[PDB]
Amino acid sequence: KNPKSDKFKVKRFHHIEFWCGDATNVARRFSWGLGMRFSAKSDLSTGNMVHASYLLTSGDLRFLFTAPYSPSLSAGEIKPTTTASIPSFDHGSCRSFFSSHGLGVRAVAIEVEDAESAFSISVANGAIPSSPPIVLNEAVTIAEVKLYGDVVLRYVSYKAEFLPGFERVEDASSFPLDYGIRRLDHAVGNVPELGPALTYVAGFTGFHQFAEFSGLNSAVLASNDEMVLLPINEPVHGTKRKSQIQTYLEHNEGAGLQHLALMSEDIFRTLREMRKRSSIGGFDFMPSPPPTYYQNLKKRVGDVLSDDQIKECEELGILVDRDDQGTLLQIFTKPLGDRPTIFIEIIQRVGCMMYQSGGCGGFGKGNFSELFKSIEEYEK
Amino acid sequence: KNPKSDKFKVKRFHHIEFWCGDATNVARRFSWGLGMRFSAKSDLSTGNMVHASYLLTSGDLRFLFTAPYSPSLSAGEIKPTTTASIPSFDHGSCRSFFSSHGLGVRAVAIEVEDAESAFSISVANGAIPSSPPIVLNEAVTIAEVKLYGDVVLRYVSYKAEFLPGFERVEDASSFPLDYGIRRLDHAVGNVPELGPALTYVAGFTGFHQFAEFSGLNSAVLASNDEMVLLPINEPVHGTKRKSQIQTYLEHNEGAGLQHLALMSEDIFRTLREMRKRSSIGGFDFMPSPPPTYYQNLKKRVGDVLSDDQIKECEELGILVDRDDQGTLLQIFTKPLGDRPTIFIEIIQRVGCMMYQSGGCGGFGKGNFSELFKSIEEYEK
Ligand SMILES: Cc1cc(-n2c(=O)c3cc(Cl)c(C(=O)C4=C(O)CCCC4=O)cc3n(C)c2=O)n(C)n1
Ligand SMILES: Cc1cc(-n2c(=O)c3cc(Cl)c(C(=O)C4=C(O)CCCC4=O)cc3n(C)c2=O)n(C)n1
Ligand SMILES: [Co+2]
Ligand SMILES: [Co+2]
Repeated sequence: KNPKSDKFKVKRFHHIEFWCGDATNVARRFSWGLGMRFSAKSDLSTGNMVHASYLLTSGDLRFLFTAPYSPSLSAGEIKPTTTASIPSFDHGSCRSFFSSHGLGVRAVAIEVEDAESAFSISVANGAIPSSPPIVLNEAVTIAEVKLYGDVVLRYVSYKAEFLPGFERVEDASSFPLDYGIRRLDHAVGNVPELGPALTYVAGFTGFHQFAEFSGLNSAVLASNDEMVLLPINEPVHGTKRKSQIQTYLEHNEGAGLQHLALMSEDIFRTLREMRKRSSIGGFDFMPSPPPTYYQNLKKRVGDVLSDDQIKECEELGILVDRDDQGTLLQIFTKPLGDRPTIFIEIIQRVGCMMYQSGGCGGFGKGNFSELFKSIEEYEK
Repeated sequence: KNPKSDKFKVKRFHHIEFWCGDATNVARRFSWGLGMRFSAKSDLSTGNMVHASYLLTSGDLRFLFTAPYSPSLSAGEIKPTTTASIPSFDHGSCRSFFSSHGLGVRAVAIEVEDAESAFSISVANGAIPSSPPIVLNEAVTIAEVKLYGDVVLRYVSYKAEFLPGFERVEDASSFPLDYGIRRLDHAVGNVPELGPALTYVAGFTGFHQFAEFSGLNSAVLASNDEMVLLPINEPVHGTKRKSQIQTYLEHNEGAGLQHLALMSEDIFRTLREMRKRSSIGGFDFMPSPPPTYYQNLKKRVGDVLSDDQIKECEELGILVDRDDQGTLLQIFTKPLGDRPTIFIEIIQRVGCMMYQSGGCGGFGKGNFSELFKSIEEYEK
């Protein structure tokens, strides 16, 4: 069921912002590992004395990487005279975030019709304000409320290219890498307690629970057209294997964003390209599932993928799950940084065509039991 | 003249340690951009609950990248019970260093006969102690004294592979990249005042002044065989163009390491390989000198390089300088991180064969006047 209860008009995911200590090195690593192009910048070369911010793009996906400069560069400025292109930025907040959590997502940004109204209605419905609405160059309005931990939900609205104060990057420095990644599919948070977190977020957004079909319980909030998907996990304590959610919470120093799922238009091409670069600066992937796994997929998705393609999943280590209206191809990276916290999922969805409706195939929770049983069968 | 006044036996540069906020992303970027292999690690997977440290190697060059974990992971430990593989490490020092300077070199490490004796003699001769000698696994001794700013000189001695507590990296994760870089040639510091800095360092090491042949005055300290070379710069104020040393000091929040010079066995191959990767995750280089420059090199080094090779310097943007016993090929990267502070030099030296003696060709200070005059001639 979809009651369409959004308390304000939401459009799509807009960008994800990482808070870093050195934006350059993280952005260059991500660009090479994921096949994203350098498209915009705001830094010393553009007059920004406060923070260095670099934008990577692939299809509709926008990754922003931001780090603070020395506060001494901007000590004469006041908020009305700031050279920061993102007015919510604060040196102390950013250094406290990175020293506390290490590399991670600070903002999940969604585009809305009216960011000032979204902020007002959100806070009137229980949202804890983070940064009030500010209008940038009479063109864009941005506002921020708390989502979970030190992660914020950022509203962006345009009257009528990223943000004012950002410059398009030189053609020479902008190499057109592309491994087929096209858009953000969902962004997932880990919290100690699921109930209060859902009640809080669903309370100020009006997002509804998206129904689906080990180590965690979770629930998915979705916007009216179910294109903005915000799952949340909590641990389950007292099992044989320690919950990966609890491990996250300890190493992250509390709640925060667990994974980003990026939609590919050709998950085979994406994973061939990413795996080619794993040991030369890119991303490592989860251990591949036992042979027994792929020996059972024919009996479960043999109607959607040919024998050639299931052996292509074989090589790349892709997992496949199936709901009632669609099928889901998915694979997970190892953690993106030093700590066992944030990672990335690559996905492709098959079915549910009207365009494709959101969440087609679910989030792969059937692969929990399938992988467990398959580990046992390979042992035998 | 070389008085050979070293107060203790010094061998060679051993490693350079960068203090980072995320060691993984910096190390992966550097490995791809410079062609260095992942050879050793100390982190959660090796039992280190304190810091993540990754070692890159190319020839004899060793780059170490270290970042702190959450202090909560090791809150029960005391120094006698520590799981840190580098006992000098301190969470607060590391976070204070990175928030103050951003990405930069924390330690310049040289191998000595006896690190405990080097420390004692150094401090008896004015060195400010940083970390007393500690013997690791009855096998290696390390000790640290202050060099300039928050950079330390690290003594390492072996009784008889990097350090105890580090593990060799898996063959699958260790891809054998190599662009021809072979060893560290010199490591250069920027200070506000040259006199007191030289007096301090020469005072506790016995290093002597290595003689050579705009915006700075500098001086080079050298060990007995002149294989450990430690230049130091200060600004010259009151010129037309603002001194790059003063710019460094402002953006770095004071003194620190300015550049690392890496010797290549084939600087043409190194720069073809590095420039191929500049826009796909590697390093950018200085703007190439005007055409008039290469139109004058035949008249100055035409005896050492052929017309084919001088036009090969043409393409790659290599500079060439010449002293009285040797010739120097050199080129500079853009800054390695967000701030206009640390950069890298690639060099190759020609001449002075007995093996090659150190400093053969100097440090390129003749290229200052040559580039100025060449900019004028291209304007004409
Ligand atoms: C190996 C191996 C591998 C897995 N494993 C996982 O850990 C695993 C962890 C996560 Cl966070 C997700 C996931 O994407 C998801 C959402 O986006 C929303 C609701 C919560 C949720 O689960 C899927 C996983 N899948 C499919 C999987 O197969 N297991 C259990 N063992
Ligand atoms: C363009 C352009 C380009 C340069 N330029 C520089 O900035 C420049 C800056 C430095 Cl720090 C060095 C250098 O390596 C060096 C030492 O290692 C020890 C003593 C101090 C010293 O100078 C060489 C440079 N060279 C050759 C050069 O050509 N100028 C002046 N203009
Ligand atoms: Co997911
Ligand atoms: Co130099």
